[PDB]
Amino acid sequence: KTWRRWHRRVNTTQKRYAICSALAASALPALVMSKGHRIEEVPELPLVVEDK
Amino acid sequence: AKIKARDLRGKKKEELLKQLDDLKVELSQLRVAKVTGGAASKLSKIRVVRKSIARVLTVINQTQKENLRKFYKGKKYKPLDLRPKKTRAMRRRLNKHEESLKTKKQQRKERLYPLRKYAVKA
Amino acid sequence: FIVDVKANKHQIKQAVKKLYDIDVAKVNTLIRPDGEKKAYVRLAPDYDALDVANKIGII
Amino acid sequence: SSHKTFRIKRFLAKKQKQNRPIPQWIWMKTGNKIRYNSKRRHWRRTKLGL
Amino acid sequence: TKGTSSFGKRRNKTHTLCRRCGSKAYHLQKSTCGKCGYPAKRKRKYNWSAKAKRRNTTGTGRMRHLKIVYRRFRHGFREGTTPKPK
Amino acid sequence: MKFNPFVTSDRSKNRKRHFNAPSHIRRKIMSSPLSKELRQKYNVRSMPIRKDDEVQVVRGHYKGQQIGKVVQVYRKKYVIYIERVQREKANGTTVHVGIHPSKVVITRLKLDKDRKKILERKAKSRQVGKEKGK
Amino acid sequence: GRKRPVPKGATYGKPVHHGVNQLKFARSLQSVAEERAGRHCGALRVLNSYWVGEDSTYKFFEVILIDPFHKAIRRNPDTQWITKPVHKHREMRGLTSAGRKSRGLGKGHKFHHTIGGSRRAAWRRRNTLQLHRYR
RNA sequence: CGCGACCUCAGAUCAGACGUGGCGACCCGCUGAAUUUAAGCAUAUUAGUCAGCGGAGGAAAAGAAACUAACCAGGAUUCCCUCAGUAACGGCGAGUGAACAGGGAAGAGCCCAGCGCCGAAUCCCCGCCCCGCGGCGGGGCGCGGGAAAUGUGGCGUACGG
RNA sequence: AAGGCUAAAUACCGGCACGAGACCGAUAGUCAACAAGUACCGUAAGGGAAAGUUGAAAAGAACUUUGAAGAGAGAGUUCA
RNA sequence: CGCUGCGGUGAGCCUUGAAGCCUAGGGCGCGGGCCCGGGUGGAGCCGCCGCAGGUGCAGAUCUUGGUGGUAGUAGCAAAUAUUCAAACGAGAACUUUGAAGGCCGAAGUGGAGAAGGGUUCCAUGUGAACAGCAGUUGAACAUGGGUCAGUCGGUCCUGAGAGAUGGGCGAGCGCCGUUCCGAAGGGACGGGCGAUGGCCUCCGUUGCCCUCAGCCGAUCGAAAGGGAGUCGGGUUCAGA
RNA sequence: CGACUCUUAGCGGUGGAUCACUCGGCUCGUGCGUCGAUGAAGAACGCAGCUAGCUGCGAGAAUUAAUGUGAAUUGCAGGUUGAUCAUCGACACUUCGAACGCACUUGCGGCCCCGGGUUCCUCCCGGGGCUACGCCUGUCUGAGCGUCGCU
Repeated sequence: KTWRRWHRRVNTTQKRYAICSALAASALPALVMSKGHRIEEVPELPLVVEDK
Repeated sequence: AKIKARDLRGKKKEELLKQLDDLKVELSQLRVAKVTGGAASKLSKIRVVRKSIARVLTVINQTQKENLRKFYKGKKYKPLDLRPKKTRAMRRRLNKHEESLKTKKQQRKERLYPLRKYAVKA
Repeated sequence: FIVDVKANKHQIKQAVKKLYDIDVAKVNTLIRPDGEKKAYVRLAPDYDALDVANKIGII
Repeated sequence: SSHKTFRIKRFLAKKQKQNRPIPQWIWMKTGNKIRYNSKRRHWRRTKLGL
Repeated sequence: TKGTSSFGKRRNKTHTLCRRCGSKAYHLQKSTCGKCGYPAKRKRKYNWSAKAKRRNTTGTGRMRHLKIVYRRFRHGFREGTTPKPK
Repeated sequence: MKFNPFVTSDRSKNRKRHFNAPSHIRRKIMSSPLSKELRQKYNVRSMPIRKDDEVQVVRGHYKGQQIGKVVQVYRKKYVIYIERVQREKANGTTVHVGIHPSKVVITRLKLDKDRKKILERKAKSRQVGKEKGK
Repeated sequence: GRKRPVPKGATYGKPVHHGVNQLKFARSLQSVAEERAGRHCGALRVLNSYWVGEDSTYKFFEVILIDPFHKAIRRNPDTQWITKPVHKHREMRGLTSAGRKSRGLGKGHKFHHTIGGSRRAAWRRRNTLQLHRYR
């Protein structure tokens, strides 16, 4: 049927939790390598470039 | 001669008919050639004749119609052929004038209380 | 002739009389099983149908 | 029946002109899948209704 | 005798071609089409047969005058105009 | 990526519109690139192929440096017949092998009044892309 | 009243439905009048009706019709609402004054079973699962 | 008797119009079951549902309170969230079951009859003139015809006038 | 109260025209991917199928040979 | 363990051959299963971390499709009956001709029609399929042909009946009813007036007035009932 | 060794599973939201050089005109001052069908006007236009021991 429960709702604080855990893992080079990203020559992992 | 409709519209009426039956005649004897085992070349011509008869008939009908709706231009009643045929539902709607009719009372409101153009400050 | 299925013996008589400039004695019509109407047109004795067939092409 | 009406006779005329095989040259067309006429009615097997 | 022998006496049609729906369901003695109710002004249609509805509705035929309305609609039913000549 | 919401990207819809395109649309799909010597002469990339156009086959079994004019554009089969591109049948008669226009480079065009006005337009709007961008 | 049109009584159901005689029509006899006058003159538009007399077997009503294609009606802004196509056969849909009363609509606690458009509008909204996306 | 009004009522291939039939997903008005559940079954339930009949529209219907309330009060209709599986109904069994307040979407209000004033100040149609004339309309001129005093139009409707 | 009108928010398994999919992939998905409401069945109301795929391109096997022929043996086409 | 799809990931695999299928090949796992080799095939596929489910068949007198054993078997036995020679032909128990012997035996196995069938009629050609053996034949197949009316029927009439309008009923589609609650005749004669056309002669045409009227139930209902009037000879491959 | 029977494998048949394809569905969403007495929906019959179905079309019949497009269509033939496609606003649109002169056999009318037929003299033939029901406004002709008025 079409009225199967397709969508799900997650607590807003749990959504915000996951984004904090996602960003915080983007600063660990061992976790980004393990994701397969070829980043062995990036100067610094939390890569920041000027607003230009 | 490839009969083109650009070439027919300038001609007078009763000479178009003189050209119409001329093609009617040629179509008949072409149909006779179809049963008497005629050449393949003539058999392919009856399609040219058939579509040429449709052309001259089309010009005749068109020029006759526009002479009519030019004769019924300023008249009140006109034949049902010349009245605009568009979805019977909207042949029944009120005119472009009737639906614009406002009562003397309703007109008096617009003159007295027109909707103003304003703006509120922050 | 294979006439149109709507025509009468009267219309058929005056048609051949006008298309081929000939006189007709009588016309017998039947409706073929396939649908079209066949008309046997007997010419008046003063016209020979054998030559009339040559003017219109059938022979 | 030998006594027919013009409605019936004209109807039987149509069902008779439809009973022919397909012309040979049509399966020389490009996008042609037709192999033969699948609506051939035989007067003894299928009885045309009526 | 109610079987094979009695099928021999079948030589009288009750129905014939209705001249409104074309189906062979025009009952002769009752003078009424059992498929469209021909002498009745209104067409015979029932909701208890959805399948018999869709066999005969507005999209099954030619729509020789309705498929033109669908085309004239997408221009506002313009009339009396012609494209500018060459 | 495409962002126009009214342009489909469905595989089945694009193939249906391709295999059922009317004749005047078949003409556009059957376009061919021009040779390098013609590409900077008219400043035009590609062009729909006409009945009498000199042609080189670039891909397939008949590729080579031979020039051959088109003899017919079989739009129903999405294919063109080039004069010398033919094969031997069984009974000794030759038959034109069909080549797809995309696998063909135009070496000389069949100019006429209608053809020239196309080339200039494809060149006029091409310059707009270089005068608006630069 | 209205007796159930079934042959010889035979209401082959449960005893709650065996009634044949003391059944009453849901619409007034005046609303039946407006319908019969509107069905006969299909070209006209029923406006209202009123009581003009009765006896033991008949009620007489006078229905007020309007011909929506008369220029006196067509060109008058006060009455040209009746000319719109949405008012075709007001009496068949129960929109006249006499017809509205049988629908049981109005403001207040007495007319709860027609909140919404009508009695069917209320029933739908009350017997419809609103299965939201997220429940 | 005659003649003429008027009122009722007829006949026209009278002049000009309009209605019918289709579709029917959605909508409005009727009509309206029984399987089923109750571990049987008759009230209930299924259900104002299916079938049946009529009528529409691009939406329909509803709608500017003979309302809700009992507050320090709200303020047309429709829709959503909630009220609430609640008050209530019910072999008080099985089961059935709203509303107000509150938060939103949207938001728009109006017209007659009557009561009275104005010399019927009103409307339709024919003929002529002008303007446009595939939504036959506007203006003018007609001791041209008709409708209308058994009531047309303007003012004016409960917020008062 | 017992007369009337009124947009918007709302509904839409039909129609016209589009877009999409954690859907089905020819016994599935619509009954119907195909000359499908077709063939066919029934007096009728109605009931109602099966059926997609050569190859890149017909280049669809010239010619020889046995046979009345269907069919074979060679030869040939093709990456096959 | 296995199936299908989705988000990630394997600088994964693949026209130097993917999926699928076959296998007396080599092995792994208690097992579900899996991995190699070989063959076939010709264009896509898989591992791992998560996600999702129309996810695993031996059965349901299961559903659809296919194929066996039975089995070269039961069977091709109702209505007396065939034989010789020839021709055509690749080919004859069966076709055709001739002869012989028989049957139907005028309540026919004959000659014609109605209903029904709908091209089966006729000719030429073919022998794939079909005609439960065969076929040189056919009602099969493929090409073409063929049905002629004042007088024969239909058409007209009414029958048992059916069925509109008026009217009545009905929520309503509609129904009842057929002379019943009806202003139900659009005709005719003559006269009078006006008018026209053809030698406006005389007649025809028309309008108006006058005069007269029983009509009586619209309409449908018979290819056997009612119903004016065609017969003889000849002619075609098939129509008289 | 045989024949027959059984098992396994190769090959070949029968059969059409599997796999891979997909101009089809299914579901959700968006915009619009338009039939007909000016004859609809539906039905029938016709229409192509060779054409049965499907598709398209209506005796102007696989279409005419117009505009856009700019050299094909194609199974085989034939034949740029615009082929072919698309669009579609002009024109046309057979017979049934609400279906409309009456009937449903396509059967019988009636009226008016033209042309043969006359030489309007009645016919006959052909052609054209009309001839349905309900209802509205108006017109005309009427009816009534209905209510009156005047002679």
